[PDB]
Amino acid sequence: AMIKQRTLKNIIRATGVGLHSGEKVYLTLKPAPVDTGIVFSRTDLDPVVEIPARAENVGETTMSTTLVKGDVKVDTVEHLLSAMAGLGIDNAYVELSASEVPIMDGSAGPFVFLIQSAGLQEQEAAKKFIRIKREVSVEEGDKRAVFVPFDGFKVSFEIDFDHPVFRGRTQQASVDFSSTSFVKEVSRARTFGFMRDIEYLRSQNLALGGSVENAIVVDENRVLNEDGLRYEDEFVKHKILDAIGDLYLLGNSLIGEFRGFKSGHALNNQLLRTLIADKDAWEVVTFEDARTAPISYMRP
Ligand SMILES: C[C@@H](O)[C@H](NC(=O)c1ccc(C#CC#Cc2ccccc2)cc1)C(=O)NO
Ligand SMILES: [Zn+2]
Repeated sequence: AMIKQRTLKNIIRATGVGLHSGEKVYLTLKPAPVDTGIVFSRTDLDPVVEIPARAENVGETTMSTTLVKGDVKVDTVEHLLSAMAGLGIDNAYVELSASEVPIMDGSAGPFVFLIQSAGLQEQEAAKKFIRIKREVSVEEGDKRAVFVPFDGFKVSFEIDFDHPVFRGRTQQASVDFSSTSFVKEVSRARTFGFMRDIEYLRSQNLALGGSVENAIVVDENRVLNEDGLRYEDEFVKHKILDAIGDLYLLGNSLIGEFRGFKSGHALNNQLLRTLIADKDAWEVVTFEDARTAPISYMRP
C-alpha cells in the first residue's frame, strides 16, 4: 500500500465570477498525467497559455496570489490550490475562460465538493513529499512566516486586528491535520474584508465581484452578513486556508509545520522562495508503505 499520486477521475465544470475583476469565468478541472503538478490554462487565449502552479511563476501578491507567464496572468489561485492540497491532488489541469479563478462562496467548500463529486484517481507513481529538515523563517516589519520540522502537517496562524469583533482566543488557531479534517474544520472558512478597505479597492477597480454572498464584510463594529459566521474563528481559519493554498505552490505536499504571524500572500511566497533556495532545509521523500507515513489521505 504505497502512497500514490492522485488526479481527478472525471472532468468537472463550474461557473462563477472573479472576486477582483468581477468577470464571469468558466472553470474546468481535468485529469493530468503523473508528475504534471497543478497546471493553470488560459483557454480563452490563442494559443492556449499553460502556467504551472509553482513558486517560480508567482507574480503580484498584493490582494491575492497571481500566477504569471510572460504578460498572461491567472489571478486568485489560493482557494482552489488550498482545496487541491487538502484532498491530496498531485496532478490536474485547471482550465479558465478568463484571467481570474471564480470566488464561488469565498471559501474552498465548493471546490472540495466539486473535486470529490468527480472522484479521485490514484496513479501508478509514488507521491512525493517535501520534508522540512531545518527551520526557515522570513520577516518583514512585524509580519512573520516560519517552517518548522514536524512529523506530520500542521498550520498555526495568528491575526492582529485592533477591532471589536477580533478579540479573545479566536485571533489564533492551530490545525494538526493528523487529528483534524481540512474539509470539516478549514475548507468552509470564507474570505473577508473591512468595509473601508473594500471601498478603497472598489475605487481602484478591484473587489468588483465582491458581495455578502462570497465574502464576510466587517464595518467598524460588526459583521454585516445577515446569516453570520460558519465558525467562531472563521477569519483566522480563512488565513490558515490561504496559507495551505500558497504553500501548495511548492509543487508537493509538505511534511512539516507552518507558523504565520500577520502573514499574507507576499510573505508566504517569500518563505517558499527562501525554503527552495536553502536546499539543506528540505528533502524529497516517498512512502512505499503507508503505515510508516505521518500524513494520511481520504479514500480516492
Ligand atoms: C487575506 C484575505 O483577506 C484576502 N481577501 C481579500 O483581499 C478581499 C478583498 C475584497 C473582498 C470584498 C468584498 C465585498 C463587497 C461588497 C459587499 C457589499 C456591498 C458592496 C461590496 C473580500 C476579500 C483573501 O482571502 N485572499 O486570499
Ligand atoms: Zn483567501
